[PDB]
Amino acid sequence: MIQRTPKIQVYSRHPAENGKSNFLNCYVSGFHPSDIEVDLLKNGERIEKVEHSDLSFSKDWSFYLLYYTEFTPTEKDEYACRVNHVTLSQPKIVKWDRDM
Amino acid sequence: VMAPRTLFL
Amino acid sequence: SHSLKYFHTSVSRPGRGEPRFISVGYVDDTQFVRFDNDAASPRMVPRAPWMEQEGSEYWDRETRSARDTAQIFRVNLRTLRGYYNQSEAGSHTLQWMHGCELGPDRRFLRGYEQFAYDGKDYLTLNEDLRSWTAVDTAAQISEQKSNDASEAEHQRAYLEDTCVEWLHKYLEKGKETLLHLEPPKTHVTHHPISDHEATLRCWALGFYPAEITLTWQQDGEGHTQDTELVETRPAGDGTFQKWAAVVVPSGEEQRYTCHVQHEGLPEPVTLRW
Repeated sequence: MIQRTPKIQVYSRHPAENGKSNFLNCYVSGFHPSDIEVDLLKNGERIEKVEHSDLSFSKDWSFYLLYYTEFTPTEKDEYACRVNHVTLSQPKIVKWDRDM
Repeated sequence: VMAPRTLFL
Repeated sequence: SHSLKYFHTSVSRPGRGEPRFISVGYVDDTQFVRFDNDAASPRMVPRAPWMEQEGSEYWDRETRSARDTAQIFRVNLRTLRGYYNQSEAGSHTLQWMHGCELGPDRRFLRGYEQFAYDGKDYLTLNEDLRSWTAVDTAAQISEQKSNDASEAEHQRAYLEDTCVEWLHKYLEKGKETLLHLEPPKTHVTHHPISDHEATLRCWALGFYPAEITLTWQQDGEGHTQDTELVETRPAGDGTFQKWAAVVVPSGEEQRYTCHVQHEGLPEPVTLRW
C-alpha cells in the first residue's frame, strides 16, 4: 500500500499587520490516506472552531485540505499548526512565520 | 453534473 | 479553455459500517459543489455563490448520482479487497476522477476518467474514450469485465455531451467570477541570513487561476536558479498565493530579477527589490 507524508504550509490570508483581523491558514497536501488531524494553535493553545475545505485530491491521487480560523496577529503571540498522520512517527508542529 | 453511471470493478 | 472535473473518494471503515464517500466538483480552479454521506445533509450541496438559485430537480438528481456511486463503491471495495487478498480488518481507498475540457473555441477538447485503489492507478479510460486499460496488473479482470460490458460508451457520452453541455451552463451562471482574471499583487522581500548572504523572496498574492510561474534570474546567467519553490497555495478566499526564494550575496541583491508569468497580467512583470 502507498502512503505519502503531508506537506505543510502555515500562513495568513492577507498580509499580517499587528492588530488587524486576518485568517490563519494551514494547508496540508500531497498525503495518503485521507485520515488526518489538523490543529491551529495559539501559544501552544488549541484554537477551537477551526473550519476546513472539502476533501479533494490532485492528479497523483494525493489529498489536500485547507484548515483555517479567524485570528488577530500580535507581536507577542505565537501561532502554529499541529498535524498528525499515519506517516508521522509523532505529531508535527510547524509554526507560523509572517515572512513565509 | 457528475457522471450518472460508474463501474462495478 | 475551461474544465469541469469531479473527484470522488470512498474510504472503508471496518468498524463503523458503511464507508465514507465524498465528492467534490470544480469548474477550473473553483469548487462549486460537494457531497458527503457523513455530514448533516447528505445532499449534493452548493459550495459556490452562483449555485444557490437551483431547484430541487437539480439537487435531487445529483444527490441521486452521488448516492448511487457510493453504493457501487461500497460493493467495489469488497471486490477490490478480494483482488489484493487483503483482510477485512484494514481501511482502504477507492478513488475516481473524471473531467472534460474545452478548447479555445469553447468546444470539447478532451475527456478523462480513472480509478485508483489505495492511492495507486488501478483502471484507466483510454484517450479515445472507447475502452479501458488496466494500469495495475491486478486491475486486468476489471478491464475485461468493463470492455466486454462496453462500459466506456456511457462514459464517453457523458464526457462529450453532458459534461461539456453543463460546463457551459456553469460558466454562464458564474461568469461574473469564473471568467474574470485576477492577476497577482507582487513584491520581493529581503531576508538577511548572515553578514555574507540574504534570501530574496518574490511574492505573488491573490491571483486566479492558480497557474503561475515565478522565475529567479541574476545574471551572468549560467543556468540557473536553484530556487526554493513552495507549492502554489490557496488564500482561502478563492484566490492563490506563491513565492520563490533564492540566496544572494549581500550587496549583490540588485543583480536579481524575478519574472512573474500569469494569465491575468497583460504581460510578464519583472521584480528586482
